[PDB]
Amino acid sequence: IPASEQETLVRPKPLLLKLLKSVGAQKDTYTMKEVLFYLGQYIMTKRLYDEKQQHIVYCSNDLLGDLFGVPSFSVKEHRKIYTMIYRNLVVVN
Ligand SMILES: COc1ncc(-c2nc3c(n2C(C)C)[C@H](c2ccc(Cl)cc2)N(c2cc(Cl)cn(C)c2=O)C3=O)c(OC)n1
Ligand SMILES: [Cl-]
Repeated sequence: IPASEQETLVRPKPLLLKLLKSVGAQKDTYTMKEVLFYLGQYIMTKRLYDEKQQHIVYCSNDLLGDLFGVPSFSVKEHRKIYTMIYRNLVVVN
């Protein structure tokens, strides 16, 4: 994964935008750096990870699960995370 990935400018689809609005200000275009941070903040604040197994996010009982299409995932699975995120946005140039 290149460092340039974080510079990608994106327009969230409605479900992603809904989630983002619960953790950050509503603007039209976000960087991937922004999207990752806000989704990360969402996971941390809502305690969707378990303190006894801190790499795994459980989202079966959360909007995030609908966003990503999985009951759980590992925060270490970066390629997978980017794919899950990408399906919820449009890239802009
Ligand atoms: C409890 O302590 C504890 N500490 C730390 C983490 C944690 N590790 C990581 C993350 N976090 C949180 C901000 C969620 C964060 C992340 C952000 C958004 C999502 Cl959708 C999923 C994970 N991420 C990254 C993934 C990618 Cl693809 C790129 N980049 C740049 C990352 O940084 C990680 O590698 C964590 O996760 C539960 N829990
Ligand atoms: Cl929810």
